[PDB]
Amino acid sequence: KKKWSKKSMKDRAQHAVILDQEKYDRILKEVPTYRYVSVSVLVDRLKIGGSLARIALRHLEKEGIIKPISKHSKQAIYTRAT
Amino acid sequence: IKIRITLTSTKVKQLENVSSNIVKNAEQHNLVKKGPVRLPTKVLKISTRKTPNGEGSKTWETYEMRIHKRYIDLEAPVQIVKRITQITIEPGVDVEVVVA
Amino acid sequence: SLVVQEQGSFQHILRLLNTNVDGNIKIVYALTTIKGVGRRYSNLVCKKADVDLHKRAGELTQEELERIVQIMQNPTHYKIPAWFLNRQNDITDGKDYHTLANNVESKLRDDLERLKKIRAHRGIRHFWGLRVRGQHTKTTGRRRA
Amino acid sequence: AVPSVQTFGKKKSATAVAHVKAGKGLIKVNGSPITLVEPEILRFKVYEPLLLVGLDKFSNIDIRVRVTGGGHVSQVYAIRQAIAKGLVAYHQKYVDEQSKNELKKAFTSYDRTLLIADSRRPEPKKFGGKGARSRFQKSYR
Amino acid sequence: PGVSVRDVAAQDFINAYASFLQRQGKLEVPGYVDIVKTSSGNEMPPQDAEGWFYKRAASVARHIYMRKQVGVGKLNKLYGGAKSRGVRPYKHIDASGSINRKVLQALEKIGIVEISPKGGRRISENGQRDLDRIAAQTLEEDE
Amino acid sequence: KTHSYRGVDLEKLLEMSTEDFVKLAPARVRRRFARGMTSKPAGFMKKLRAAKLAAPENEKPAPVRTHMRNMIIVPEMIGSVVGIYNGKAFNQVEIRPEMLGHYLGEFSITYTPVRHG
Amino acid sequence: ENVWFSHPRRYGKGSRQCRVCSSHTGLIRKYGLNICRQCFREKANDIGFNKFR
RNA sequence: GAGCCAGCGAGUCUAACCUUGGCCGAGAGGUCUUGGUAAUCUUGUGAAACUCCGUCGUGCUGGGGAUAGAGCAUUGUAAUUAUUGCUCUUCAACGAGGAAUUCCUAGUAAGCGCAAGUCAUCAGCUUGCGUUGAUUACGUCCCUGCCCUUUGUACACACCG
Ligand SMILES: [Mg+2]
Ligand SMILES: [Mg+2]
Ligand SMILES: [Mg+2]
Ligand SMILES: [Mg+2]
Ligand SMILES: [Mg+2]
Ligand SMILES: [Mg+2]
Ligand SMILES: [Mg+2]
Ligand SMILES: [Mg+2]
Ligand SMILES: [Zn+2]
Repeated sequence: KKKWSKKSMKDRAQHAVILDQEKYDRILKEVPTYRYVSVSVLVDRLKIGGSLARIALRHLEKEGIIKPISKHSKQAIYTRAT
Repeated sequence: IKIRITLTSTKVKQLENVSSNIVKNAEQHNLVKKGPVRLPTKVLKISTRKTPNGEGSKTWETYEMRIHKRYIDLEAPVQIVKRITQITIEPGVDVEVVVA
Repeated sequence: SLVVQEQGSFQHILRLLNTNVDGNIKIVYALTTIKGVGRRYSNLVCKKADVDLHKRAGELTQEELERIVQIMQNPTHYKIPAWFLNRQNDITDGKDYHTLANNVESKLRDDLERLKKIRAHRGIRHFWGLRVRGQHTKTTGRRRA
Repeated sequence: AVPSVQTFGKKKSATAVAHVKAGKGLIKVNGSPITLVEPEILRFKVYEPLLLVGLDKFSNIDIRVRVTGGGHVSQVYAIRQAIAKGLVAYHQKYVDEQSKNELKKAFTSYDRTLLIADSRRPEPKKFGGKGARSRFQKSYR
Repeated sequence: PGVSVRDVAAQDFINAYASFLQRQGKLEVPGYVDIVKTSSGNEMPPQDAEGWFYKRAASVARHIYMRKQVGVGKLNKLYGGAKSRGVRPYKHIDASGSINRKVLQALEKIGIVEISPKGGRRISENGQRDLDRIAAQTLEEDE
Repeated sequence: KTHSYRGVDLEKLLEMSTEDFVKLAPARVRRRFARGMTSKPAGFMKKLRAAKLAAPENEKPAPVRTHMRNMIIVPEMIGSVVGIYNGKAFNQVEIRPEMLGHYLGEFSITYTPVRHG
Repeated sequence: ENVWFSHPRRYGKGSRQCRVCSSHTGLIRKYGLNICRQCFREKANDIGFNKFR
């Protein structure tokens, strides 16, 4: 059963699924000093899912942490309040 | 009275001078008329393989048939209606009259 | 808008119908790990149980998931329209079932055994392991085993 | 009667007929305003003819465009050509020829297909391939 | 100036009019709702389960306002999509007939749409009187 | 228990009717008796009654030869041996009660399985 | 006996045949002319079908 | 979920084809009427890709839907080696593919559907038609073919001589 490929796996990190106190103030304290805020940066620096990233993004934009540039679906583009 | 002449041939040049001779013979008898409405020409296409067997390169072939259809609407007492359709019948051109 | 502190009751694993359902996903997609329930059915039970479908599997209350499993195991008594069940109008009992987890595997072997026991054509095709739905076999499924 | 002209813009199969008459200045596309044309990106494409010449030449005329045929992005290009030609036709008939030429030049400098229809037509499909140029597959063994 | 249904974006007017439906609470929703999936080509039932009859009703209300008359056969073609036929190529497949016929019956009850001569359903003058009024209401929201 | 075909047991079904058996039949069998009143069942069933009498108990009857393999196994034929034509031969099959709602064709294979060796 | 020529011929390839050569294969049923594909190609010019493109 | 736009075409009478609209049904379908021998009616063939808002959140995963089990319908004299359609369930390989190799120069390639042909039923096929629409080149004989010139020939059913 020769296959003529190699087929190595990957590391498959465990990004957080429900949000708790240690994640909550961590997003509260470091969404400033982010020049550009989106779903994918929040996944990479905070280890939360796209679910949490999209809902938290909606959360901040009414109360005040991040300013919007563009509110198109599947791509949210956010800047800092200086 | 509202009679209507409809032409449905495939030969365009036979059809036209048939249609022209209807409308010109109308005007010696001075009848008001809807001048010929030309409906969209409809093409009957048949796409077959050239070969009788199934060998060779797959060359197809499209035979088509164009049908031209015109109608002229006329209002006339009976004697002109008997005269106009009795003459100017050209072979391969189909003429039929409907009233109202 | 709604951020919510999840608490210490949460479960990374849960057991319904003898299967280790993983947590950390939405409840309807999570219960599809249990055999005999697929995405359509899973939506209807959690709808008929009046649970918030937005929740993850690991955070749902103890009474709610036992309420869910009752609606799965007695479906048509709780107003499921019963052409929605998989094994309806059954060959011995006459009544509409809905096999779950092990029943699906065990009852599938049994009705195979009838066709093998009466020597019906489909049963003999299963005993050889070949196709039974009238497929061509001259090229496809070549390295099946 | 009332000063009015009638133009059309085209694209691959889309045709948009435009009635340009003298009015108060509203520019409607299929009974709906010009700001409602659904594909959000190319809406900013249909603003550009009036955005080129300035909105001042659209105060005293009102525009109706009726759109049929083709597809979504083809319908957009037929709309913009119809209003650009309709404006240049209005200044041809009523206003002097000076206003026509400054109108025409600004259009024709920016994009030539605002006034001239694109002549690119579909190429017939040929037996032996899925397309007009493509063939299906040659195999030798 | 006489604002109308044509003068407002399709999305937000349908959303606003459907919310008018949810508050009014008088629609005669069928009863098989949240069990059906509303198209034979569809793969799931509507994710927004607690409405979507009100969404569909607002959607169908604007269509008779635009057009002259519709039937239920037209609406199934409009709301149908491509059915992924497994390993075969896709195909247009019509939507669930009951869903269109019932909401058209349901809109008859509130008095928006009526029967038409020459067949089909026509917007009544009650329908042509309140759809404008939400259209006035929904278009000053951003102003 | 003994076999109850979809909740109806042997004490009714061995002689209840052909016609109420189709009330409990699946779609295909209901469709078959929805349309079609030919005398091809008629002649076969009368010869079925003949073969039952000439057998006593502790005799399985004589195998009745048929061509038609599209005849649904009705509960009237339960307990007989039928020679089904598979294209060149007549195959011996006993009609069980558990082979109800099937055609005769499913039990006389039309091909000889390949071996490659 | 009555059993001769008794199988139905209401639909299928057995119901139709070329009006010229009584063949079953390659029939052309468009526009109701019902001539086989090799016989139509021999008769297309005098029926009125021509090649243009 | 919401928006929402083509073109090529086919269609019954001494037959029952294209089917609008109303009603029943989750569906596939059933039933009552109607229009059409057709630029008139199906039919704006409201096609799909697409567009806007939402759930998913790198997981062989809500990717993929093969292979199996139960029912409900439709065509047909008949559907078992499941005709086809619908529902529910089961939910495999496959993580972009070695040596090899095909087609192509602008409304073209490629994506995406629809009609027609075969057709009682059945399209993953073909013939056409539209929809969305690139990159690259505007060369050369390097490879592979074909043609020509010069040349040698003891060949001429002609180098398989
Ligand atoms: Mg060959
Ligand atoms: Mg109206
Ligand atoms: Mg079409
Ligand atoms: Mg399986
Ligand atoms: Mg190479
Ligand atoms: Mg393609
Ligand atoms: Mg030499
Ligand atoms: Mg020699
Ligand atoms: Zn012939």
